[PDB]
Amino acid sequence: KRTKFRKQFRGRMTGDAKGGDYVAFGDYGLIAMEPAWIKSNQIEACRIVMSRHFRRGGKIYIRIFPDKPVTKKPAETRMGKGKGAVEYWVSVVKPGRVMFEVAGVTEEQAKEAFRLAGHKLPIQTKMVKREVYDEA
Amino acid sequence: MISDIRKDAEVRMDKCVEAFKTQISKIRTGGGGTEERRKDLTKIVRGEAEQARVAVRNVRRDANDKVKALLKDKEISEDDDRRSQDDVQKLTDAAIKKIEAALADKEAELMQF
RNA sequence: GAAAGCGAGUCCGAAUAGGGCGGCAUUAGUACGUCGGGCUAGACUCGAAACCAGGUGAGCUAAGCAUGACCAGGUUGAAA
RNA sequence: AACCGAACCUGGAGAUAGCUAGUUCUCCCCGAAAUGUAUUGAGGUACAGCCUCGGAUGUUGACCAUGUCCUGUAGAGCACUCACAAGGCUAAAACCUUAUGAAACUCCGAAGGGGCACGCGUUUAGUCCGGGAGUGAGGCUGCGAGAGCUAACUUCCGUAGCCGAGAGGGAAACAACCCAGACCAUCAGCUAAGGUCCCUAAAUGAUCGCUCAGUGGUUAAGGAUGUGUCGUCGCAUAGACAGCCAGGAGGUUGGCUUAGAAGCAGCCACCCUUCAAAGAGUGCGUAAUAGCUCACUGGUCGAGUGACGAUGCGCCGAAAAUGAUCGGGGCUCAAGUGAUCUACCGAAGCUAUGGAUUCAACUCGCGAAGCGAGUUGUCUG
RNA sequence: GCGACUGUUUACCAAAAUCACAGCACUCUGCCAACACGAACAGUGGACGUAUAGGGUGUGACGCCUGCCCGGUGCCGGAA
RNA sequence: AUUCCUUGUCGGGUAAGUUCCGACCUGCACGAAAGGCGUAACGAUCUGGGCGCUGUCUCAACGAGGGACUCGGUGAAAUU
RNA sequence: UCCCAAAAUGUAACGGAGGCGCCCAAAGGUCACCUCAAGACGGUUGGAAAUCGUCUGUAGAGCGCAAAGGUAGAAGGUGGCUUGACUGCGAGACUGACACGUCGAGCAGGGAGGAAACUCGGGCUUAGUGAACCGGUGGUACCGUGUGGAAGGGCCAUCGAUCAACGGAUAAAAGUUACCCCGGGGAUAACAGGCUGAUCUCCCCCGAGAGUCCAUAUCGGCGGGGAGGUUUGGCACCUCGAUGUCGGCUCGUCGCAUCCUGGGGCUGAAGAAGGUCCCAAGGGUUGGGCUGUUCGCCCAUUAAAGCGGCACGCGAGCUGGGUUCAGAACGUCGUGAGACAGUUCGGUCUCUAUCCGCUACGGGCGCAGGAGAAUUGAGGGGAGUUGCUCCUAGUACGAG
RNA sequence: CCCCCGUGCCCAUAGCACUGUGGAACCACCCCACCCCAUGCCGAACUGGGUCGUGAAACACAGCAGCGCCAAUGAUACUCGGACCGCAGGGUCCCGGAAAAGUCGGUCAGCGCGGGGG
Repeated sequence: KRTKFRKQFRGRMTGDAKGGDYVAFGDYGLIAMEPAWIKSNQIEACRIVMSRHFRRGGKIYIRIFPDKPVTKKPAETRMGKGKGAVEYWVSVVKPGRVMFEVAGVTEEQAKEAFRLAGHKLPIQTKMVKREVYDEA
Repeated sequence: MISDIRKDAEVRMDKCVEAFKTQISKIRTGGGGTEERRKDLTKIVRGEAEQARVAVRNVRRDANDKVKALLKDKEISEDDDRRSQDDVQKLTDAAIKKIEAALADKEAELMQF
């Protein structure tokens, strides 16, 4: 959710995906379609959503931890030194990676699980399945 | 530096509001309203709101001088004077906004019966 | 070369390393003129607010002074 | 003595004026800069950069190749560094498995780029000395980054093109964009962009389909089996889940916890029987049951149906202030659009006949300056 | 509310809570006074005054009043 | 009028008062001879209320006279 | 010093992090020599660390201070001698626009350390810095204004500047102007416009949950997708040889996200009085007190008493209450002059319309004889609000 | 033909690590050490003077693909350049260039001078 110790500011750029993994620690997954800025205020927001639907047996391996600290608009005149790096944190998500994934639940408790938590997503996403092998 | 006064201002402020908001509940004996005996009781409530307004103004006319006479000792330039004002206003106006809102519910009970 | 001064050589320095110049593709040119330009003067032309010097008047309004002028009527009612 | 924070008149100079405005005859040639550095400098100026003139030089320039060297944007990636995803495991750091991020990480790492000698298709600049300059914030646009809601016809670097000082055609109108850089003359021809129903020229041309919104004429999350095309799950002498009538069986017999929660408020778990057949329950309604249905069965109709997954097109989402509109008219008997071809149209581009100007060399004449002549290029606007 | 009062002013945007005042106060000056005008040990104004007189400052009917702080500043005084 | 913070908070007059008069006191930043507080009379002073009257107004209407309009006479301007 | 880049060089931003204005009588010179961090097993006035020892060990440690490069044959850790932490010089290069700046083979003079080849002209390198002028102090006996000295001058050396706004005016310099003046600017602000739209306003998606039961009657966490541009604002592009600024009064008018009416759906809608959402701008939307207000509170009403545009519509229409000229006062800041999105009393805003547009009214010509006069309607404007009451009723309705 | 000793190039397709073969010749241990010379303390190192024994140990050759190390066909990232797309984030088409990693595989070396031995 939040970092422990980092620098001042960072950068921003849209690059290709380096992790063409579909299945990770589970069965189903969640892959985006178009680049978007995932704010840290969304991971925890959808977290409780996938918790109220899962009754005894709901584990999620979130690996989309935000690591792109940005600035925030003042409230008067943006002329002078830098800005305040105290607001929120995002992370570039290139279409081809996984942001959500579970294991144990049934099909009906999966097709709807990832369906509910997706309206707040700037872009559209989809689900995956087996037939995914890369390395040992 | 504003991130330091902001806390000292909100803490002390909310500390009082949260206090009076609980003291007003000690005034309500039970139901409130026994033949004409409704407006006379409101008099006690007026004191709670009156003391509240001042309490919210004190911090404003106390924490301000702590910075105004501080930025004059060659430490902080201008452009911060008005910045500090809009900082205490969001606390003063918000406080009064909660007071009037609270009294609106309390009065609806003291007159309910 | 700072200079003494020495010289088709002279300074750095008691060294033979370089800078300046000579020889080498070698002008040495000078004076008058016209034309580009530079400098100094108004110096492309027009324009200050202001600065200084001398002088103009209080027949302006500000006041002093000398000497004169003026204040219908009615009311009130002090001391003594 | 009618604009007194210092009168008025005359002189000191037409004070200074780094700021403003204006600067007068023609043609031909070249052709800038808004960059860097320093500045009580930041609209100012110096030096260089860039321009021109001329004197020396006279291929060293210029792109294109080849070999040779240096970087370590893009990417990547883990065993370095800072953070980081799940379990192990240990008394948590570490170590392991799986999985990561990164302007300021890097053992990897290209494109392209840069220095060099070398030459050809090339080609015709390059430089040195010296005269005279102006410019010394620059603007947009794609690309590559900072700022900044990766908000501004925002700002600040890099880079290319245009503008700036370049018209002409195109994008209705329009420095920026697209096609192109205008020596002169031609009621002459071929094109580029872009178009070819009518307002202007040029197929209301062809073929295959997509459309039916009048889309084409500022948007999206998200919705609708709207239509076109691709691919996966169960069946017709199982004569199909969906349409029409019937059954839509029981038992068993505790929860936490209520006046109740003994199918459907939340937290468990969810066997059996009779059978052609009946649920480890996808709803509604009640205080719990009743009652309307799901799966499964009989019959007669039953050469077809039901669930999504991908794209081409489109509908909803769509709310503005002087009257409306794609430039307009209109356009589906498409003048909309994906692909296919051809013809034409259409710049001052290329071309034709004539001519003038700038630079070079080649036949000239005269004793010379010089003139005029033909040839190539130019005529950069 | 402001000021006590009558009185004055910003001739051509402000007459007032301005200023002015009567009244109170601190101080200065006895000399050819302090003080001021003056190129001038010239002249004159302070005054043909002379200290409850004269300049300066501030304050301002009248009434109850006029606190604590001289470190710093300035003011007088001291003084090996 | 000094009190930024709302109209601060009760009170007074009003149908209803971000004003005004009494008070409270939290005086952001009262106050003693840049004087405090108070004061009868005076002020073309400022502030609030009441009485009276009223075209200030609800709405104006009508009348008048001076232009304006028409013809003869004289005939300007800023601007451009 | 990195980072920021269009990848050699270079390069902006009040762009992202960090250091210098030294230090070292010797971490310097020369020559010898020493295998670091860190873990692990086992021992000590030790039970975190170190220390001793032994394994491991692409060195993961170190290098005085900043980062980076460099990273072991060592610059890294010790010792002896030593003090070139040198004079006279620089072939040829790096870099700069200029002036600086950096690196350097080889020469000489004389020295230092190894045995020797050799290395040695400060320090692992990059910051630890400053022109020029003016003057201090040692060496040198170039000038020295008649000759001879001397004064003073010149050259070597070196010292002095916290010139720190550091390429650096004087030896030496703070404020204020609402008394303000001149030259200029929309290459720079306030009004307005514009671009924009974070903020504002509002619409839509998801369903946490409230709502007895139930997610959507109503309300909708958390999070999201757009819209409009009336708000704070950002940028500041026409406009500073002048786009008059708030508000009101006057005149209006246009949009819808419709306050009232008008028709509809859903309701958790019996009626009744509502809610809500949909459609729908014809027309309408009061009077006062306070306020300078827009805005808001209150009074008395109403069908209701809408939101916003129009240069926050309207000053060549008015007002001038508000604020941004002068005087004056108060608090407060200022030593002073003076000062304040602090309050306060005062305070001249400009008879004569050209053109467009506009309300009226005429003069011409045309409308194919010249007249009188009666009409069609293309088109165009105006108007269009609403309550109460009674009749059906005290009926459907509902326990009332 | 072999092998040992030095010293080079090469600078992990030569390194570590399991184990072995080797000491006659060479090689190291070991022995001793008043003094040359020498250890912050020790002659472990440095070093002077020198057997046998030994060759677990340092070395030297050799086998084994545990791990290191190198590592290409295809293919994707990026992409000069050429031509476009979406409001934008950002994205594609054509001609070449075109690497990380990971897949196959390949190894624990190869080339000299010199002096000493059968």
